[PDB]
Amino acid sequence: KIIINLFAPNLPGSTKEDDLIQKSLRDQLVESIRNSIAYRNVFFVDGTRGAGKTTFINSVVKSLNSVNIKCLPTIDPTKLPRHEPILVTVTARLNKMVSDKLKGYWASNDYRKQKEQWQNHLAQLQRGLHLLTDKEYKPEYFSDALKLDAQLDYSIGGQDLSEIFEELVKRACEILDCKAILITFDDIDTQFDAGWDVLESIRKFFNSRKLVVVATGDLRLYSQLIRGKQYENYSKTLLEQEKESVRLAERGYMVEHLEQQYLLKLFPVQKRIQLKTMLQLVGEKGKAGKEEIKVKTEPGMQDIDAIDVRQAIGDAVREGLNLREGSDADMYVNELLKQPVRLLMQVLQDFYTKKYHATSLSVPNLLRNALYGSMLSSIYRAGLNYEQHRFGMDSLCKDIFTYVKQDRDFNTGFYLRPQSESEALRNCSIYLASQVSENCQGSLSKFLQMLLVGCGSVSIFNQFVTEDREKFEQLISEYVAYMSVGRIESASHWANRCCAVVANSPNDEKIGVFLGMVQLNRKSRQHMPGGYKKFNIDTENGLAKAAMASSLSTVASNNLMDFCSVFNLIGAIADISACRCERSAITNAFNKVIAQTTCIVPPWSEAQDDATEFSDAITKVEQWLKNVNEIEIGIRPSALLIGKVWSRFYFNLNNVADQHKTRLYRNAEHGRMASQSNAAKIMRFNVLAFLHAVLVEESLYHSVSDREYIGEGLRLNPVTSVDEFEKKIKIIGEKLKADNKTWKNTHPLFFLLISCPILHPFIFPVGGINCSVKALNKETSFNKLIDEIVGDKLLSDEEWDYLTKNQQIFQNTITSLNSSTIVGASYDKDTPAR
Amino acid sequence: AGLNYEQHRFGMDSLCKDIFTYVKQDRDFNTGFYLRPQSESEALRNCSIYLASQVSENCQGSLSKFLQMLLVGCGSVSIFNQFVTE
Repeated sequence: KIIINLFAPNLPGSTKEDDLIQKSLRDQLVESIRNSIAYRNVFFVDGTRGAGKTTFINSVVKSLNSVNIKCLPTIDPTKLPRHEPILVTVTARLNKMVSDKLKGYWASNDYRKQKEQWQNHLAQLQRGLHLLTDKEYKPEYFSDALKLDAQLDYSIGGQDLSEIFEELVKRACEILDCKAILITFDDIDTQFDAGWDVLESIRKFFNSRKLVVVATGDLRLYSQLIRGKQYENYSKTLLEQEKESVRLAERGYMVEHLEQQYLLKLFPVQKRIQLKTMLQLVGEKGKAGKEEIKVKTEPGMQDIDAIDVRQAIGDAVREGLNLREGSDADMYVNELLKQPVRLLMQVLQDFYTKKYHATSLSVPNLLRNALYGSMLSSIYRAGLNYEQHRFGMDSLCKDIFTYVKQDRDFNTGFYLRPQSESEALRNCSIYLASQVSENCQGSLSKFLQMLLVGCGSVSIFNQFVTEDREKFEQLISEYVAYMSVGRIESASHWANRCCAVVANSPNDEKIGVFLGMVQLNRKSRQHMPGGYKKFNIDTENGLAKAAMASSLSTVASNNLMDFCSVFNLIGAIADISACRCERSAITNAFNKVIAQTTCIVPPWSEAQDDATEFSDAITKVEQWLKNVNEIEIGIRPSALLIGKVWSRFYFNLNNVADQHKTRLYRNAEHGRMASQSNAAKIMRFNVLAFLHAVLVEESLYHSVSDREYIGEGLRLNPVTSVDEFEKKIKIIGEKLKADNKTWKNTHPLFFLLISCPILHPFIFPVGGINCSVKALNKETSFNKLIDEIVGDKLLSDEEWDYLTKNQQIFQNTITSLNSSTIVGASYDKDTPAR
Repeated sequence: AGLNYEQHRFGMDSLCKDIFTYVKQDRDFNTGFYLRPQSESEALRNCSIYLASQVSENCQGSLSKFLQMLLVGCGSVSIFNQFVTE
């Protein structure tokens, strides 16, 4: 039953008993030390850096101070003059204890008889300081020694120091009416050059049974200290005369054997004590804890109802990372509990004080500030953005991109999972998750923009750019320049170079289908039957023109190749949610790609009034903008969810790119079956793939929801049809109706994604609808549920039957895009049907 | 040898990474998962029994944990040699 108050100063020297962590390991050692002396007598307690080692020495020394063993007060070799030997401090500190007893044992016959020995011991030990502290011994001092007496019967000749200190200690103990004395050392992590003096002195003089030693630190540090001190034991010329690789290992193995026996002899294994980390004591998610540790956020709550450590770190990190409860946050706190005492204690302390002071919300804002001050080393080592005010749209995306590059796994880098082996990756991963939970809160622009630039840039880097090891870094160096990651621009502009990276590789047979991309024909092929020709640009309606303008890409090579990509639709809608006013983003964001934004060939290559009708599209968009601006305030997404959201979108577009590659046929004139694939069908399955992917796992991982709204079953991506998606609509919809749950509070994003007027015209194409005896009826049932979700009747009665059943220009559907030829295909094959 | 040493980090992922790195030093992707302390180097021999005890340490009184390290601790070493090294 440990109650931890964070408001306390919690310094190593002032922490009381109730806030102590390790007690069962403490009293176990104290009894053993008493048992050890009751009959090389050096006890070593091992813990991670800054993990209650100082509190442990004070606790054990007080228990012995409070089997009569007198323990010397704590001494820190780093807390000493640089050139001052510790053996000087030990005698000086010990002199204080012995002289204090003589002050008590004063005014008696034995008081003179005890002091006379004491003066003898210090004098004879003083002469050994000239032996050591001298920079070079002088033969004129050979008479300083050799004046040995019959007193104390010096066994070893000359001025040997090992026996003199031992004799002083034994006489000191009997004055101190104790059978033995204890020396308490401290860590040397801060100042480490004095550790070598500590190691040599311990094995030389600290061997008497009457003297017991306890030491702290980290054994990894001692390994480096001794190994370095063993290479210097070699002659200098030998190191730079025998440079052979086999010799470098043989002599290196010599010092490893030398270092191994050094630590084992100095620190025996039995007296070694391995300290307990917090997670070993708090326990696993279900395992019983050895000791019950409880923490407090505010000093006000009772010590019996204080929230548990597992509970305290759960919700705070969850809402600080904006992720649902479950095992997803369990692995996060699994990583966190592996951090040392100081970092975890500080992060809990400052975050909770910020939470209390602010409440008297933005939980990730407090966690971001709390975690920033504790993870400085790896963040500075990770090449991150360091300025406080540069927490921006583009800097964070660039930072995560390179974080993936050091991860080197281009597939799972953007999930921001803090499960990495390397410290730099693990520390940076959790911080990146904290920041994205604050830039994406209550926002749709940052939601979509980061979802595309930070999650797919690396995937296309492997897919198109990546496909001597300096090449692994020259590909890294070139991509951050050409792609212009960290170069802030419009979201559709971010996909403009992505189009060139997509279009740099011509596919087999020059088939005009790419990764969710429309490749129009501008040339005049001779002798075309059917209804395929050049697609006009000044004969359609504004609705279709507006969507096409937001669904157009331009690349200019020796053979210019106009594009009609789908990512621009995501790009165009991204900045609209940001500006949301001034009546210019609704007009200017659409048109830079068409003519103003020209993407140059990559270096690695081998190459009624005209504008009045637009008011109708504006009016419906403005009403939707009014709706979405007041709905987007309850958004708390997660990077791991968003990373999978893009990935789910990522695999979903691959089906139409591959399967529909050979699905084009000569009789695809407003084709009715899924066997054929005209120009409209490819892009129709593009938006469906995008819209189906987001809906699948939005309920599986969410901020407001608690469970899933699909339930149990199989979830896939459309390869030929949305028949599985047609089932997903009905199951969720009935659950949304059988259980009175609203659309916006469980699926806010998808509510505003499906019902946007920008994507609406292309949802019901003239030639992309699968028409059959049963398939067309399914599409009509699909249509009714689409109109139900969006609310407003997008497509009327006549303009749905006139296209599905079997000129007329309709705003909610582009009319000539199905007849728009795709160059390089020519539709030579014929349509099979069963 | 270059293994894991923190008391908290000990687990299934740490052991397989330690075992995989232990195989790398001996360059024995065939009998590496046998964890035989029979290598020419003494220190590499010394680190072999260190992992051998650990493998039999947490496997005592567990069958669910036995399956998980059979898949990774014995399969990661096998497939990497056969389908990446080859």
